[PDB]
Amino acid sequence: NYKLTRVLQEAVQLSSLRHLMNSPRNSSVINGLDARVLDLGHGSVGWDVFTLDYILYPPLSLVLNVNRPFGRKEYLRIFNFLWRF
Amino acid sequence: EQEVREHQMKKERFDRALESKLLGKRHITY
Amino acid sequence: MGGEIITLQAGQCGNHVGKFLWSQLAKEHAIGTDGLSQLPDSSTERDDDTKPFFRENSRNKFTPRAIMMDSEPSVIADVENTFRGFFDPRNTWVASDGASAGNSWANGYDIGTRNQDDILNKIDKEIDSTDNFEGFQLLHSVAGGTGSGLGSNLLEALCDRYPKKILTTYSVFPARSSEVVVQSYNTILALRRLIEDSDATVVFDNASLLNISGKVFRNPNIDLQHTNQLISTIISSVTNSIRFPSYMYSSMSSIYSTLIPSPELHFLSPSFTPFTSDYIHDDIAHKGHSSYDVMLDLLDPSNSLVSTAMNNPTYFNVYNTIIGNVEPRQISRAMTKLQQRIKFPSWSSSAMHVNIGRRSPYLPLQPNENEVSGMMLSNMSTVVNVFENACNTFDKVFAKGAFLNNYNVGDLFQSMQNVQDEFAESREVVQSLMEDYVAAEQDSYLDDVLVDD
Amino acid sequence: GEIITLQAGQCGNHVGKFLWSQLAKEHAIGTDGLSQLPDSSTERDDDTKPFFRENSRNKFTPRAIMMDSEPSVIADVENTFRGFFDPRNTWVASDGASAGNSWANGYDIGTRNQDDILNKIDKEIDSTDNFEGFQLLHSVAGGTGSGLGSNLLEALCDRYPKKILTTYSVFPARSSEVVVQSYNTILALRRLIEDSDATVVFDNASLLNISGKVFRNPNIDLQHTNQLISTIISSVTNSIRFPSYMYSSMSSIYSTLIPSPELHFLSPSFTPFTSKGHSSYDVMLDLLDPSNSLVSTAMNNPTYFNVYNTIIGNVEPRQISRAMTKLQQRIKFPSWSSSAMHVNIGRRSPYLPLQPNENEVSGMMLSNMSTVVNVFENACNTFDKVFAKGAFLNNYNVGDLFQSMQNVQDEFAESREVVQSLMEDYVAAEQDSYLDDVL
Ligand SMILES: Nc1nc2c(ncn2[C@@H]2O[C@H](COP(=O)(O)OP(=O)(O)OP(=O)(O)O)[C@@H](O)[C@H]2O)c(=O)[nH]1
Ligand SMILES: Nc1nc2c(ncn2[C@@H]2O[C@H](COP(=O)(O)OP(=O)(O)OP(=O)(O)O)[C@@H](O)[C@H]2O)c(=O)[nH]1
Repeated sequence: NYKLTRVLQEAVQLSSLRHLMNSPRNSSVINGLDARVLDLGHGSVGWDVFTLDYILYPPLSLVLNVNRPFGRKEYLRIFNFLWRF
Repeated sequence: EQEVREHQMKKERFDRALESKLLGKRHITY
Repeated sequence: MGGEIITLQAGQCGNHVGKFLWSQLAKEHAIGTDGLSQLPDSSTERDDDTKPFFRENSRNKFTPRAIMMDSEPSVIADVENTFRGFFDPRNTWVASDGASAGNSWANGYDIGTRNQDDILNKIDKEIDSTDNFEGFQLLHSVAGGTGSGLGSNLLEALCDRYPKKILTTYSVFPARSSEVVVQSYNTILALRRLIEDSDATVVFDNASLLNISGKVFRNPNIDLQHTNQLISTIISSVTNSIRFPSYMYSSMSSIYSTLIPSPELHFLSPSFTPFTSDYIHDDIAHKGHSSYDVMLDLLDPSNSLVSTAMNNPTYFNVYNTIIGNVEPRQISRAMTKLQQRIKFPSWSSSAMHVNIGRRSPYLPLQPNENEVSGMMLSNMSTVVNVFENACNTFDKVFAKGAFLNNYNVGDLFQSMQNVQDEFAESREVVQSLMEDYVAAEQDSYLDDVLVDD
Repeated sequence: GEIITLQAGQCGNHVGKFLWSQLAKEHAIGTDGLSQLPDSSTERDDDTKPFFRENSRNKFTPRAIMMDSEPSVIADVENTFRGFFDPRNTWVASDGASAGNSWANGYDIGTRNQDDILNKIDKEIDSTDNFEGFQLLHSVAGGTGSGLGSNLLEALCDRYPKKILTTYSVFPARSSEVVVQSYNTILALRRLIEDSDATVVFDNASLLNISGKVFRNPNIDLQHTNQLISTIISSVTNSIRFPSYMYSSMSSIYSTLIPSPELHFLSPSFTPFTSKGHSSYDVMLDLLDPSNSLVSTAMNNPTYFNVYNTIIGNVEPRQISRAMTKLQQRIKFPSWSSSAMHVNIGRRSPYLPLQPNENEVSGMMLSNMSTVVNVFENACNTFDKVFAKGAFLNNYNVGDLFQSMQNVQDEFAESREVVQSLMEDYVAAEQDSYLDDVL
């Protein structure tokens, strides 16, 4: 997964979000994104085994709702549907 | 989380071992 | 799936269209004429994306990813002097071969084949400079013989040099040709290569261009510069979906997936509402139209940029892009009104497609009357009707073989019989294209695969 | 570590004057030789010791000796640099103006007045302790220059067998005098094969072409060519003159560039420069492109053996990595040799006035490929043609070469044979079957 997070950083650099990466505050906002993969399936395809795990930090966590382990996984299922499409 | 966690943990272990080997500046007196 | 696109300016008309398009893109993205971006490099947050079309040599200078190639150095020097530092002097190809020795397609093909190594080396240098790439955009300008020959040579090189890239072309057809024989010969010789290797082709008939420039402009006299301004605005509007990437269409491949049903049917018809970025754009706030009226104007024959000749036209792939503050209820109303007014083939249940783009935050905001504009691209067989004039000229002049002493030089064939055979082959190719179009206009085109499995 | 410059012929004198002016402007020494830097701060990051001897007056005398049969150019250089050079380090042979553009007269003058040059170089060596070798700069076309260069090369190899010798040989362009200058060129080349340790090639035609391309005036001057020679020598010696962490001696550079003493001819290139605008990736791309080399390539895909580049300016590692990947993809290396690509970040001189086009990172590159063999083949072919067609070289000789013309023809045949074996060794190393003795 180190090559995976390196590819993620390279994609962030290549995309239009390179402006947010150049801006220092938005750079920290992007670094707040967790490049964490939850393995799904046994020997499945690289697309299906892919999963995005995002972790908030205060004082943004007290306002924004994310895929918490004890929540409804609304963002998780929305991202899964959009990822299938 | 485990990646950066183990990275920082290895760094902290090395730092603590080096600080303990270097004369142990932490002390308590009476 | 979005990649960078490199612009190919060929011929005098192609170079003028490219210059106008680059000036329009500079005005949109606040880049200006000096090449240095008018916006400070500190405001890095940019909703647009100049990377596919501009090379970021520095943080404040956006060099357009474009190569100009022409035999007349006068227009190239004029463009370079007007746009000081905007263009790259290393991407200007003249070959020092002097002025064109006639308006023959063979001359252009020869001047392209002789210096094919130089233009290919320039393309390779641009490919080395860029990291991502998707395809080129060639400006044919088939009205000029040398320009059409250069475009055909570029196509015949790029097809087998980069087969993994999609190739789009823009062929500008004249309204009334001074020498119809030579101009039809050049257009047919370019159309042969367009059918052979080109993946997508957009036609631009000058009759509707002259009509629009006489209607919307105040001056009765029409100038070629603000005539090509219309084509450049069209190209900028159709590339907006990549420059300011929308949410549905974000790649030229994805656009051509729904715009091109098959490699044989790769000829579209454009239409645009009264423009707002042209010179005389003050008479636009007196119309007071909505998105439904914009769609009506897009579907009207008076706003098409090619000769309509609408005699029960058969549509195959109708697509539209609306730029501005667009309303979904009005879009649905316009779709319901157009699905009951546009002829659809009974063998395909596919309807017209609507896409909504975003307006530039630095472009001059227009009043609520014409703040929203629209572009429409329709796959109609009426392009073969535009070609029918050239085919009839070929059929009525090829009986004798006039002007044969001009196409014999330059090309690889100096004899008359070989040139006659090549012209007959090109005529057969365009006839087969017209037959395929008039067959796809019927329901038996899809039944051909139903009757045999 | 100290290197002594040797200015042979009028070309050598001109390039030495230009190089010393450039080095003075860089290290703040000026034309008067006195330290242009204030005496309040002595902390410096450069290295003027191997090139400048600092006296009690804090004046930096250039460690250079001028050997030429024409005292006029030496007197002109002295007039333009009054108070810079040492009159004791001047050698005019006390024979008046030059006469004869053949290698024979030059070698005879060298063998006659070798005692003076030997005493001069001995005094220059004994003035200090740390020594590594000498530096020669000459044109193989000039007869007296090539003769003096061959004489000094012979003296150095038979006197100091431990000091490494490097030379900068400027080959002539496509002109008329190549019918007789080719003799001097091939004789100097044979001498380099026999004794010299390192050689940097220069083609006058490609030099004039690059000069006319970079300059607005097409009437290129020999002074402009010498100025560009000064610039390329400064860019290639910056690594030694400003050593920070990696490179502090030319020995390591020549070890990583020259793999074998039989292959000791290097092609230089430098871009961009005048006499932010271009990133380091574009600079390395231009270096790879033949339109920025100081020698005529005349090859579609030369067989690169060993290359080494020095980038001057503030450079970041991502563009370096991208350019290195592109170079590994494009440049082809033999299947028996290594694909070594060395990059050295050279610091800029703070005591040097700002060159035009400021903040434009530049790059120099020394390569060992099949571009020198093309020029060598052209030179030896012209020599063979003129020799087998016209017997006129036996009319202008001096000393032993004039006593009998058969020995001259024998020496020329031997030089042709050794350069033929040399180019055969190059064309063999170009193939993978060269190192078949161990595999
Ligand atoms: N509408 C329009 N047509 C143009 C323009 N420029 C050139 N053309 C077309 O070009 C034709 C005239 O030929 P040229 O423009 O000289 O093309 P050419 O003969 O190949 O010469 P070069 O383009 O310099 O190589 C006309 O019939 C026009 O249709 C333009 O700016 N606007
Ligand atoms: N590039 C360059 N080459 C020079 C210059 N001066 C002399 N040369 C070289 O000198 C050659 C011409 O011969 P000469 O100038 O007579 O040199 P020479 O034969 O050694 O005679 P002397 O210089 O008087 O000793 C040319 O081929 C050049 O390579 C110069 O200023 N610039």
